[PDB]
Parts: sequence; structure tokens; C-alpha cells
Amino acid sequence: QLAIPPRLYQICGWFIPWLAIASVVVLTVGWIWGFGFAPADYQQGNSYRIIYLHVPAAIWSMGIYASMAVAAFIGLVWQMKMANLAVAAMAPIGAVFTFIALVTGSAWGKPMWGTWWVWDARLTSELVLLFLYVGVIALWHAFDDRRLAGRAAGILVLIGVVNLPIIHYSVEWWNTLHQGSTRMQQSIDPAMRSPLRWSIFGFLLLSATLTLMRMRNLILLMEKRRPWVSE
Amino acid sequence: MGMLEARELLCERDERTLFSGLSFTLNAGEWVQITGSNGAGKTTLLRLLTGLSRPDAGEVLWQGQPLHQVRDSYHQNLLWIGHQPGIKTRLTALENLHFYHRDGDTAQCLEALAQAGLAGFEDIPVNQLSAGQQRRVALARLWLTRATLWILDEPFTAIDVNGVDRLTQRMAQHTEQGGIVILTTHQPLNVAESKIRRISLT
Amino acid sequence: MGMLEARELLCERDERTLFSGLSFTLNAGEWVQITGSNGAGKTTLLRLLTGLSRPDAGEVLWQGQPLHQVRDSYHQNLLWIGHQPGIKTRLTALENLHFYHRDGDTAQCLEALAQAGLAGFEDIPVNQLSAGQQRRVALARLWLTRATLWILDEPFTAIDVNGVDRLTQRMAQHTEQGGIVILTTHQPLNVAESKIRRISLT
Amino acid sequence: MTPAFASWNEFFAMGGYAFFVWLAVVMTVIPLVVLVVHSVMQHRAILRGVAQQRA
Amino acid sequence: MMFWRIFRLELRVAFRHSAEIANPLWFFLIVITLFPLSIGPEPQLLARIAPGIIWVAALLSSLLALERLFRDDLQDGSLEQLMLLPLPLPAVVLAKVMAHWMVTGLPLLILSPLVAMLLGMDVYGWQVMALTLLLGTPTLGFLGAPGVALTVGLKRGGVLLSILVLPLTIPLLIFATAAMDAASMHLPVDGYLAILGALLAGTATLSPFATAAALRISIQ
Amino acid sequence: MMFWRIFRLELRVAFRHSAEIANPLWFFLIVITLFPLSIGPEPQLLARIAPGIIWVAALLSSLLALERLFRDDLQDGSLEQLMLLPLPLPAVVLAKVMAHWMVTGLPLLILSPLVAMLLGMDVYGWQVMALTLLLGTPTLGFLGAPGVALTVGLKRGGVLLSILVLPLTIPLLIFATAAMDAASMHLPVDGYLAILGALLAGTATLSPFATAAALRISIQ
Ligand SMILES: Nc1ncnc2c1ncn2[C@@H]1O[C@H](COP(=O)(O)OP(=O)(O)NP(=O)(O)O)[C@@H](O)[C@H]1O
Ligand SMILES: Nc1ncnc2c1ncn2[C@@H]1O[C@H](COP(=O)(O)OP(=O)(O)NP(=O)(O)O)[C@@H](O)[C@H]1O
Ligand SMILES: [Mg+2]
Ligand SMILES: [Mg+2]
Repeated sequence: QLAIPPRLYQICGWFIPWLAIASVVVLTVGWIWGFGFAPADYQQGNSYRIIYLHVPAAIWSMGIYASMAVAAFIGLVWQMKMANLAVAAMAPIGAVFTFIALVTGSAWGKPMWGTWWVWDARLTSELVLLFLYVGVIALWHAFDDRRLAGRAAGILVLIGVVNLPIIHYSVEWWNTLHQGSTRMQQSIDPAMRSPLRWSIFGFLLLSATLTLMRMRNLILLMEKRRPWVSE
Repeated sequence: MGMLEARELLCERDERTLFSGLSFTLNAGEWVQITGSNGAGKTTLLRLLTGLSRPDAGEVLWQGQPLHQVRDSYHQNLLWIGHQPGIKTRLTALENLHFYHRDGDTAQCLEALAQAGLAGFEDIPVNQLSAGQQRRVALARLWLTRATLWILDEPFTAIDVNGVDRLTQRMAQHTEQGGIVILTTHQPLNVAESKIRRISLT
Repeated sequence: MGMLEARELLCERDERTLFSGLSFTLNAGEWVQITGSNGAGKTTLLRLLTGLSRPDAGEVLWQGQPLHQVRDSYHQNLLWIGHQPGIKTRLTALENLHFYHRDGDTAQCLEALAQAGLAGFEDIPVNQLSAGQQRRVALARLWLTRATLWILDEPFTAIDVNGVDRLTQRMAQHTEQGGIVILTTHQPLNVAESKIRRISLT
Repeated sequence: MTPAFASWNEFFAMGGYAFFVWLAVVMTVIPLVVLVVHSVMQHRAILRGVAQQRA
Repeated sequence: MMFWRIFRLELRVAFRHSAEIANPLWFFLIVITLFPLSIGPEPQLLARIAPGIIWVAALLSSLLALERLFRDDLQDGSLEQLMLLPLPLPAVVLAKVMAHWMVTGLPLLILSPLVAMLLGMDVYGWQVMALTLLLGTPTLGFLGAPGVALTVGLKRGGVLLSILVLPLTIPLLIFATAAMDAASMHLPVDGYLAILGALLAGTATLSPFATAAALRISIQ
Repeated sequence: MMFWRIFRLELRVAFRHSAEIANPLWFFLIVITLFPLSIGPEPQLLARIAPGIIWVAALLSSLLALERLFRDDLQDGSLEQLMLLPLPLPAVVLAKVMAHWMVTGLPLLILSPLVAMLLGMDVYGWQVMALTLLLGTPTLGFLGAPGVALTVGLKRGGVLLSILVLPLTIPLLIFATAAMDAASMHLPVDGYLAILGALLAGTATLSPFATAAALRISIQ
């Protein structure tokens, strides 16, 4: 059963503490397993430990945008208020993950490429995604009247997620056209696979906690006038 | 019976509720006026009636069906002139009104503008017309449209005392033909009280 | 001798001459209404008076010097509110009114906003104000400004009876001390006939 | 129990790629901590903003 | 009411908004002329960057011209079309987009023979460029329609519209420049025109509905 | 009155929330990234095209912000400043163009270090890029103001009104790109920097008067 009154504020506040504790514990375990306990790659040595910082961010940059698309779809067909606040709740987190992926990707390629920005498939497919996130965030912050930002934001998110596979495939083909190919398909090592899983799961829980807190903030911003905020 | 009907319309904007539990039926020949100050939801109610905006609660019914199901047979019988006139400023008066006419045009659009009071300004760009003559361009549609339902939002915004008389006489003979006029204005009507049906935003 | 004194003003749009030969001097404490049909040179005369537009053939004198020769001693004491209210639609009701005040203490701006009947809408963006609350934002400056000459062009365009009565009382008491109000209204004013000096377009 | 680095920050904290690895750590910790602090401060400021309008 | 009546009405309105539809053309000419001046008398480098600069100029010209698609409607007459004209709103959006393209994308195709000689292209290069502009500018209009429909109420002509639709045109730019570059080698280009046509067919169907939904959101 | 109040008012009209300040930065980033997707990822080629790319971005931003400058105010409040505000209309125009440069010119100057490595230029290239984006970008608001004021406010205006906005800024772009190319070639740039200083002194002295006269003529 789904009622979804601003009782959802209490439900969100119920999950934040345990979710935050679990996320912190998982991230710490996954980053102590790496960064000192996992083996080292033979080619690029200790620079390969950035996988635990870049792979989770890159994966969840797409994951959060997919969740935003699902939330926008739910809030469009069924005209649900809170399902449209879910887009604005996860948009800044997705933008931050895209920025983190971009930063950790460039600092990862600096030892090999020699410069801080080589136009690669990985680092540009995560740049158009950052552009989409920025567009959504800017659109949500430009409507004076709420309940219009969130429907317009939902429409923008749906339009972007329709175009997202096309853009990614075009970029993955654009790289093949000019350079002939990228360097090589990055491989994984069995002794260095579990810490990556744990770091990805930790990033998942961290994004969940962050979006719960942001959803609480947005719910208060929406119903800043109702008598149920008499507290 | 029940050409147009409102079914428990609710519209609340932020800390204020505009109206609650509105339920009125409008048969043929009704001259309905919305009453309120500059804060009540008169334009909001009219835009809920036209289908441009969706009500938070309740629904509007045309002839017995919701507005989203008959949105092709409803706009056939409908006439909205809101606070904004809805006419292109850079075009002349004729082709702005030529757009809204189905058939027989440029023989009847000239006659309508003559009745509105723009005889000789049919070929002058609207942006070069006065602030009141710009309203008369939009109000000239009252002499062309065959629509049964007129929903006007302050048609006497900047209309001369002579002009308001002609509009009042226009939407007084349209009614006994079998039309419906939903009016909202602040200047008093120059007609008897029995002719007008006041409804308030309770 | 005396404030604004139009001298044999002439202006013609297209081919018709709107007016030819106005010569009126407006001394202190006169309430004057520019009467005319919907299409005469009412707004055009007002823009000639405010100095925004140059007369076709003639000159208008403030305090003895033409309006291009002073341009600083005249805009200090002048308050024109035309058909367009002149308010930025994206800002709120406060910082928009804050711009037109001398310093904007926000103690007199709030007092004026509550005085014009727009109490409680002091922080809503003005584009969300309905249709006359937008005009009330523009007309709230009648309580802030110390200007001694008001060129008001159709201020009762979308204001209910209460707001019209309040504005009429404010203008009546302002013109009592030293003020001058040039007014163009199609709704007849509910004040004694001796108070208003009407001038027609000849 | 068994580290991939033999010793303390003499051996750890630089593996030949100290500037590049520790740039990623610092510049991923900073945005996340900024997000957390911003969310907490935003919630508290919204709550203080509720009581101020009760005046 | 009818589709063609709205199309002709918007053409008539756009032809009276002169000096606002000529600014995109001037910007296009300035952009396509600046770079051949930045590079000196070097023919080899010009033939490598000509497709890219041409299509970036086309993107930016369409971005400039997209401002007036729905701008002068919300003030007066964005409704009277949602509110009347029993023709479905997607069809109204289609008519408006067709009329906008006939004054935005069509002029860039008319000046294409004057560009292929300015940049020293051959006949086949101009043929491919014309086929690309003919199949690319309708896609530009259809993709830019939802972005201006969402931001028509915001009343900010500028950067906000340019960060909503510009990322959506990236595949169009990539494939268009790929086709034009492959034309320089006198290699058959049927594999890229097919992708451009697929993009045009895909956007020409969903964009009217997306823009209608956005306009309905923005009108309330 | 209080010219600075006009300046702060125009600043407020653009930005209402702290997160909306960064919109020009993202617009600039997207416009810059539009070129490598078309020209190619090769870094040496992008170094020679950097001046054209950045100045096309600056011109596009100035064009987009110029429409907001006067066309919006005409509908409601382009008056109440000729009629009020006892300070001369040239001062009002000066406030307008200064706020326009703050919303347009400043963000690209702030983003100058970031956009200098995406294109691959060195420190000298970035230095000359900053000195030309600080000394020539303010002009774009100045000499483009008289042109736009006539077009957006003169009813029944022909195409000739658009000849005073885009084709009037060609010398600015020509000298700026020549200076930047001389910078990339490692040549003395002061010969072109002294020229661009004269235009800034030459247009900031007369453009406010010219735009004031244009507004006076057009409002009538
Ligand atoms: N550019 C123009 N702007 C305004 N009026 C114009 C223009 N060109 C010609 N005119 C004519 O000027 C005459 C007077 O216009 P205006 O001054 O607006 O009249 P008004 O009687 O004040 N209008 P209103 O307030 O609605 O009753 C009309 O016949 C117009 O058509
Ligand atoms: N976006 C909005 N548009 C219009 N009204 C809004 C909006 N947001 C909130 N409102 C409120 O809607 C209420 C009613 O507006 P509206 O229906 O236009 O009133 P009205 O009585 O028709 N106005 P008026 O014609 O001047 O007498 C006002 O109290 C507004 O503050
Ligand atoms: Mg109303
Ligand atoms: Mg008038």
C-alpha cells in the first residue's frame, strides 16, 4: 500500500541513521581492503588503486540518472507530487558523482597520457551526462512556482534518458572513428574484485542516504506552510 | 440538461484556498457572472472550466463527459478571451481576425470589425493601435464565432462607454439563441438583476 | 507662470489629426481628466506631456522651460503610470517597489503595500499576482513618492470597487495640498463634478 | 594483517604515484563531505526558517 | 484551426519579425568566415576542419533562432491554441516547428552553394553537405522544441535554453561531421545518411508529444 | 536615481538563486566542448583553433544576453527610466551594459584557466586570452547595444536594422583573433593590445550616448 502523505518525512527520517552507519562502515571496509591490502597491478602499479574511487562513481552516475528517469516516469503517468521531488532529490548527487568520476578519471590517465584531459570515450560519456545533470538542476532552480519545477524537470529527464543511449553509443563510435580505437579494455583481477564490489555497494548506500536527506529537505521546502510543520 | 457542469472543484494555492466545494450546472440560455475581489480565484476558475488547467480535486464535465475525453468536441463550442487578448501584435487587424474564421472569410471579417468599432483600422498593425482598440480586435470574434459557450475574462478592460454598451447588447441576444455566457467583470452590468446569475466563490 | 503648459500642441498619426491647438495651463491643486473616445489622442497626449515623445508641431513647458531644457528638475517631481504598469514581472512585490522608492527603508514600502490593499502578498513574485494585484503593485507608488505631478493613464483598468474608491480618495486628498493629477479613465469617477476640470481633445 | 605496503607513510602514502592517487582521494572526499554538510545545514536552516515566520 | 492555416500564419508572423531571423544568418556567415581567416593560406587544414566549423555554426545559428519559437506567444496567444483549434496540440506543435524550420533551416540550405565555394569544396562535398543539412536541421528544430517549450514561461532568452537542448544534439553533430568528413575522401556515405534519417524519423515522432506535454505543464 | 541601484536591479533580474549564478559557466563549457566532438580529439589542431572557438563562444553569449537587455523591458518597463531616474539616460544605458558584461563577460574570464587546458594552450596563450577577454568583451556589450536597441524596439523595421549588430563587431573579432594567433606563434602582441585598448576607450565614451539617442528615437 502507498499512501504517501508528508508522513513520508517520518519514514525518511527513520532510515537515515541506520543507512548512514551502514554506508560508512561498508565504504571504510572497502577502502581499507583497497588502498593498502589489495594487490597491485603490474603495468601501472599503484595508480590502478583508483578503480575503487572511479568505477563506483562512474557506475552510480548512470544508476542515479536511471533512478531519476524511473521517478520522473512514475510522477508523470500517475501525476504524483513526491515522485517528482525524487528527481530534484537525486539530481545534485548524480551531478556530484559525475564530477567525481571525471576528476578521478583524469588524474588516473595523467601518468600515462601525460596531460590532464585527453578526449576519451570514458571521460566524455561522463561529461555529456554531467551536462544533462546540470541542465536538470538549472531547470529545477529557475521556476519561481514549485509543482511546476518537477513536472518540467520530469519531462526534461525523460527527454534526456531517451537520448542517453544514443549519445553514449555515438561517443563510443566517435572515439573509434578518429583515434582508430582506445588504448585497451581494462581488465580486473580476482584478488582485486571483491573490494570493488564492496566499494560500489558502499557508494550505493551513500547515495541512498544522501537522497533521503535531500528528500526530507525538499519535503520541508514544499510544505513550509502546512500546519503539520507546527514542530 | 447540464450543458456544462462543475463537480466539487478544489483549488488551493500555497497558504490560501481559492474556493472549495463548487458545484454549479449551466443549461442553455444562462448568463452567469463570477463575483469576487482582486484576490479570489475568478481567472483560476475560468481556466479550470476551459480545461487549460487541471483541478487539484474534482472535475469539469461537458454534456456529461470529462473535458479530456471530449477535448475535440468541446473546443468546437468554446470562446475564451482572457486578460491577455490573444492576438498577434505585429499583424494587421484583419489577418489576426482572419485566423479565427472558418469559412466565408474576408467577407465577414470585414463586417465584424465594422460592428466592433474598428471601421477603417482593418489594415493597420495591431501594435500601432491604441490600448483599447487592441481589445476590440479580440472582442470582434463575438460577431463571427458560432460557438455556443462564451467564457470572457474582463472584456471591458479598456473599452469606451459606447463600446461596453455594444458588447452588453451582443451577449444579451446570444443567450436566447441558446448560448451560454460566463462573464467576470468589475464594472457593473447595464442590465436587470434577473437577467444575470451571480455565483460566488464560497 | 504655472506648471505644465501645453502650447498649441499638434500631433497626427497616419493621416488623421488627433488634435490641433491645445493650450492649457495646470496650476497647483487641479484634478484634470482627459476625456475622449476609444481611439482619440489620450495616451499620445500623456506621452507628449511626460516628455517621452516629441510633439509634431508645438512645445510643452514645465515651470517656464521646455522639457528638454530641464530634464532633471522635472523627472524628480513626476509620476507616470501608463497602460503598461512598468513593473518587472520576475521580481517579487517588494524589491520591485523597492526600486522606485528614494532609498527603500522597507518600513515605508511595506506600509504602502499594505495601504494599497495588497497585504500578505508582499513576498510572492509579481507574475503570480493575479491581474489587478499586478496593477496594485504599480499603483502602490502613489503612497511612496513625493512627486507633485501624477500622469496616471487608466489606473482603474482591472481594480474592483474598493480599490477604485481607495485610489479616488488618495488622489482627491493629494490634489488638495499642491498636487496635480492628469487622469484618463473610462469609468466615471465617483466624486463631485466641481472637483474635476475636464479638458477635451480639440 | 598482511598489507600490500611494507611499512608506514615511509612506504605507504606514496607508491610512486603519490600526487595522483592522493589527489583523487582528497578531491572525492571534499565533494562528498560538502554534500553532507550542505544537506545538514540546509535542513537546520529550513527548520530555523519555520519559526522565524511565526513572528 | 487547420494545420496548414497555422503553418501559413506562423510563416506570415515570422516574415514580419525581420532582423530577428536575419541575425542567425549573419552569425552563421561570421562563424564560417572567421576560421578560414584564423588559418592562413593553408588548404590542407581547412579541408579537415570545414565540416566541423560548418556544423557548429549551424548548431549555434539554430540555437539563436530557437529563441522566438514560442517566445511571442505566452505574453498574448500561447493559448487560443491549446484552448481551441480542435486539431490536437501535437499537430499544432508540428505546424509551428515546420514554419520555424522553413525560415531557420531552409535559409542555411539556400546559402550552401555559396559556402562550398568559399571553403574550397568540390561538387560532391556540397552534395553531401546539402543532404546533411536537409536531414539535420529538422532534427535540430524538433529537438529544440521541447527545450523552448519548457523554458517559455521562465522568460530568460539565453544560456538556460542553450544548456537544455545543446547536449541533445551531440549525436546529430557527430554523425553529420562524420558524413561530411567521409565525403572529403570520395567514399560512399549511404551509411551515415541512413543514421541521420533514422534520427530524424525518431525525433519527428516523439518531439511533438514531448513539446505538447511541456507546453501543457508551462501554461498552468 | 542611484545608478548603482539600477546595476544591482539588473543583476537581480538575471540571478535569483545562488545555484543560478553558474549557468553561464556551464553554457561556456558546453559551447567549448561542441568543437572537439566535430573537429576531432587531436590536441595540436585544437591549439590553433582555440581563439576562434573561444571568441565564437563569447560572441554567442553576448548575442544571447543582448536580447534580454531591452526587448524584455519594452513590454513593461523600458519606460519609467527615460521618464524617471533624473540621472541622464546614458548613465542608465551604462548600468545596463555593465550588468550585461557582469552576467556575460565575467564568467568566461573566470573560466579562463579551465578552458585554457581543455584546448591545450600554454600560460602565455592563457595570458593573452585573458587580456583580450577583459579588454574586448566589454566592447561587445557597448557597440552591440545601439544596434539591438533599434531592432527590438522599432516597429515596422526592415532587415537593414540588423546590419548594426552582427556585422559591426567584425573588426573586434578580427583583431582579437589576430592577437591570439600572434600569441600562439610567440610574437609581440602589444601591437594588437594597444589597438583593443583604444576601442574600449573609444566605444565606452560614445556607445552610451548612441544607445540613449537610439532609445529616444525608437520610443517615439
Ligand atoms: N505607434 C502608435 N502607438 C499608438 N497609437 C498609434 C500609433 N500609431 C498610430 N497610432 C494611433 O494613435 C491614436 C491614438 O492612440 P492612443 O494614444 O493609444 O489612444 P487612447 O485613446 O489613449 N487609447 P485608449 O487608452 O485605449 O482609450 C489611434 O488612432 C492609434 O491607432
Ligand atoms: N501563477 C499564478 N497565476 C495566477 N494566480 C496565481 C498564481 N499563483 C498564485 N495565484 C493566486 O491566484 C489567486 C487568484 O488569481 P486569479 O484567478 O487571476 O484572480 P482574479 O480575481 O481573476 N484577478 P483579477 O482579474 O485582477 O480580479 C490570487 O490570489 C493569486 O495570488
Ligand atoms: Mg482575473
Ligand atoms: Mg490610452
